[PDB]
Amino acid sequence: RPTFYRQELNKTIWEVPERYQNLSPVGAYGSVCAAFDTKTGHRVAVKKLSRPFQSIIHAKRTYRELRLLKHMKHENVIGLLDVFTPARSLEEFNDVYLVTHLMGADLNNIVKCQKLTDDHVQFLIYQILRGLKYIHSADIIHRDLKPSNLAVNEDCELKILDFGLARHTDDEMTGYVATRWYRAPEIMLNWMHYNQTVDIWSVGCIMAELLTGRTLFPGTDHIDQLKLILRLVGTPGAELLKKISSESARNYIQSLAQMPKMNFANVFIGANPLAVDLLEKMLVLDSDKRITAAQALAHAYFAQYHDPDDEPVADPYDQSFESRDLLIDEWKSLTYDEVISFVPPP
Ligand SMILES: Cc1n[nH]c(=O)nc1Nc1ccc(C(C)C)cc1
Ligand SMILES: [Cl-]
Ligand SMILES: [Cl-]
Ligand SMILES: [Cl-]
Ligand SMILES: [Cl-]
Ligand SMILES: [Mg+2]
Repeated sequence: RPTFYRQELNKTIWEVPERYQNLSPVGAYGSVCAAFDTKTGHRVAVKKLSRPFQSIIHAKRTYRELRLLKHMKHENVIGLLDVFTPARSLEEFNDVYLVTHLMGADLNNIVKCQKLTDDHVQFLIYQILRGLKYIHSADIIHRDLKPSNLAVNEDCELKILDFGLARHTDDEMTGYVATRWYRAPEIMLNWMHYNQTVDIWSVGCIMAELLTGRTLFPGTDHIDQLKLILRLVGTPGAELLKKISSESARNYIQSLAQMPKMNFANVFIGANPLAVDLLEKMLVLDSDKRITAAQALAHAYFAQYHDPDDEPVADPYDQSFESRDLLIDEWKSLTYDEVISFVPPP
């Protein structure tokens, strides 16, 4: 066990190992401090979870986040540098701290403030798809891909962060909000179950924005956004309509005048024809027909970065706990076990 020291920063007590120095507050899930890690020499983000075991839903969400972060070991995905508690036994266990690499800019900071060449777009989207190939190979769905969840450094290197933990609420998705602008239309009103093709829709929305500098579907509400989407990609054809099982979806959809898919070369004026072709393969209304991450890596648009010997897959990830029903103390004890079994990376 390391030695811990205590301090109060903005009305919160932080009790952390001596290896973490120069804590500075940075920003409902918890409070975050930037710090210097004297073991690894990295600047890190230290998050103290708020009330991690207050309810069954909260205790299970704490376990979910910790299991997910412990699993991710990929250059283009946020990983777990450390996890700790000041408790010396399960019986006094109450607080959980998570440590990750500190992130400077996100893709928002860059999209708003840079002139991006086609070469910049190629490299940024290539890295998203390389990380997504890894995530999807473990049968994980991110669910919340958007520019503020992509970290980028001065060398244009990118990491995916902030996995959807089933945390976003109804009010968080209401109105003119970036929280919803990147979500696939078949899940915006829960007409279909979540599946990994929804992440590819989000990548298409991000790629379009990098190309034009503008949000692709900046809807003022769920319905306005659906209208923007259907104008670009068309209303459902007969083949897709056969597959639509939600009666709610069918009733409303059939009230809309039919529209053809638009010509993407007239929407994304001046873009590389290969980037237009890839966008057409991501932004397909029928999610069965969307390109996958593994398929997209072999698209000609990435010819200068694609290396099939350096695009690795993940160890299998056991998610059986998601269908399990336990008490608070049992979720809490499973979380304690994962804290004390953590082994740092090399
Ligand atoms: C592919 C698919 N499979 N099953 C289903 O129930 N619904 C599906 N797609 C679907 C596509 C679009 C829409 C709205 C956005 C027009 C709804 C369902
Ligand atoms: Cl220490
Ligand atoms: Cl504690
Ligand atoms: Cl965002
Ligand atoms: Cl596992
Ligand atoms: Mg975020």
